[PDB]
Amino acid sequence: VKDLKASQRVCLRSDSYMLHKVLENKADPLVSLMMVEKVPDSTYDMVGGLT
Amino acid sequence: TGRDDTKETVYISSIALLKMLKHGRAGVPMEVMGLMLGEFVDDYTVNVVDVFAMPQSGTGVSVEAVDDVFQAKMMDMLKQTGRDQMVVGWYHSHPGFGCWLSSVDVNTQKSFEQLNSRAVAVVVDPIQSVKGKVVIDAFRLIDTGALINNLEPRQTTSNTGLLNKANIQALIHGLNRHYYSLNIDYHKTAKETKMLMNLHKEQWQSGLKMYDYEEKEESNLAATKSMVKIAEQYSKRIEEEKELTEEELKTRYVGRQDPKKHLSETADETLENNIVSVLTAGVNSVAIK
Amino acid sequence: MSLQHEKVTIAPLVLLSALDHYERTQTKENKRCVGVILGDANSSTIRVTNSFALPFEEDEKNSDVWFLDHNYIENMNEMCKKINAKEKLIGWYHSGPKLRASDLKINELFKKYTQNNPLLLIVDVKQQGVGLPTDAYVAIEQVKDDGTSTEKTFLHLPCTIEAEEAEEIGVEHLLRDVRDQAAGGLSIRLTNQLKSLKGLQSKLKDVVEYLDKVINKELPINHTILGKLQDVFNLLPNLGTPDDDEIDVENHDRINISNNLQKALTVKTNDELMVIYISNLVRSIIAFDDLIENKIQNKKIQEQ
Amino acid sequence: PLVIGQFLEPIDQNTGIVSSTTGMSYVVRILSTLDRELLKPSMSVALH
Repeated sequence: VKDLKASQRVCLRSDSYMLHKVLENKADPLVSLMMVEKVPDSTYDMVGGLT
Repeated sequence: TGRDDTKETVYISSIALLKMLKHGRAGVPMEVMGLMLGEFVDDYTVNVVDVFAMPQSGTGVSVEAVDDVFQAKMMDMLKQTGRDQMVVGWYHSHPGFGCWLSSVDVNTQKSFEQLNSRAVAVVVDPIQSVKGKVVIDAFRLIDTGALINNLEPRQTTSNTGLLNKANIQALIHGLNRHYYSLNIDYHKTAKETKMLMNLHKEQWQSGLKMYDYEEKEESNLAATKSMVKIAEQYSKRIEEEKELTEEELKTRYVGRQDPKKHLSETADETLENNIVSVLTAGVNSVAIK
Repeated sequence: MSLQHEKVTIAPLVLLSALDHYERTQTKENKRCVGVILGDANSSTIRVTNSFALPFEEDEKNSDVWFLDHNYIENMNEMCKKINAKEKLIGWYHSGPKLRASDLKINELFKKYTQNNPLLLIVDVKQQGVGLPTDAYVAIEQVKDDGTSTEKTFLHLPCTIEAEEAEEIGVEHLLRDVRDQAAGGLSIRLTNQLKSLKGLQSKLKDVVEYLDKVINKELPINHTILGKLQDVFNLLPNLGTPDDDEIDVENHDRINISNNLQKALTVKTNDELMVIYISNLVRSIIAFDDLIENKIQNKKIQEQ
Repeated sequence: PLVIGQFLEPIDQNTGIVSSTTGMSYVVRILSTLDRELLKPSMSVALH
């Protein structure tokens, strides 16, 4: 319970809802928003002219 | 004491399994019942040779929902054919939940226990069954004396002493409360094995028929073309391979569901079919004329 | 009655029940357990769902003597309507081992109880044929081939056997063999080609023999057999035709592709070799490094 | 039979998070030799 903290997602098992594993992944539309847009491959050199 | 309070390992035939299952599933959702006819010997063996179903009820299985006039009528037939055997327990299907027992079914259980000292209850849940064997267990009453004076686990001794769970959650709950479960076994004589299996008359026709050739030009054409797309990616995987970690190899060049494993698999499986096809074709032409 | 009946599928519950009944009435030595067959009919596919024994005797001295219980059928039909709604009398089984001409006479009486034409379903209790033991028949009437005598005789209906998905799971896993109803790898498919050809060989022999015994013994002529077997000769392939030449172009195409598939698998196993050859150099260096590194450790202990 | 969900996000790469039309939300195990590259975009999925 020390390896747990309040407002930490946690996975459960069967219909007992016994704790299984800890979820350190948190699925949100905030995230999907960034996921379409990816990490961009515009570089500084292309904006070269003004440094 | 006067007893050994031990549960049998239950031998269910070929003849009984299919009857139990067919009636449970056609009849589900709706709890249904019927008796089990068998032979008792030893104290560790109980045979479920045959079974017969007893009519539907929507009030579930009760002692006040069974048809005894029907049971009597069947036993009258059973005597005229000369197949009479003693009742060895009873079977029922729950309609949608795992093997466990409700209170109402303990009341039904209790009176078979009185009639025949040792008797079993085989419970078939045919819609959590998918191997014809899973979510089917036998159960048997535990006495109230057995819990308080520790004469419950005399059935863990003088048997295999193993219990194989199909539902971990469901069995364990009634394992102390109101039943002890012991594992189920299957049997047949060799006459039965051969019958159950069958030998097909179309097994010999499909051997000696070479399929249409339109579907074969397509087969070779499609397969050889598809292996070009993944042949190329097999090079890119192994550009480096001297890098550590197996997951790592698959993350750099996108070797997820590996192109080595897939491409090989495709090579073995079209190869198996083409050898068999040239075999069948050459057999038919040389054989027939 | 019924004019829809092409095939009878049989579940393996029915085949086993009949088998049990023979051995639980104590009727053996070519005596007869006869029972009623239960399930849906009045369909192209007849499906037999269940079966139960009927009281039955026979005396092989005179086969115009047998015992069939008239009380028992009614009582069983009433009970059987309750368990499933599928179940109604759609014939009677015979326990074989052959089709006796004594089986017509029984079938004649049996028509009255039934709501269709009764079926004569032979289930053999000792296993036979490269094909199934189980062969189905329906009573029909027709003119002979001598153009004289309209005789009620028995029309073979072919069989393949089927079971619902309810029953089938329990069949597949109870079985603890290779199975002739499923198959594994290439190795099992070589087996299948030998077995399938062996069935042809045996079956051809029966046809020749039948032709012999017609012209020797002088059993009566059948234009049903002789007529069907007339077709076989025109269907027959021959050699030296343009058609066989088209087979050979296809045989080159299929073996060539099997050559390229084989070459591919040479590069695959040539890969595994490499991985091991890399694995061998890394393992041999680190294995030895450890020993050297341990000598120094031991050396600290010795010194003081 | 299958029952149709909508695939949300991978939480691992062998275990995922889905939603159903059943009215619930689950954690499910992803079976092997199937594409893990087409679970990145949220798309309809089928659960047993």
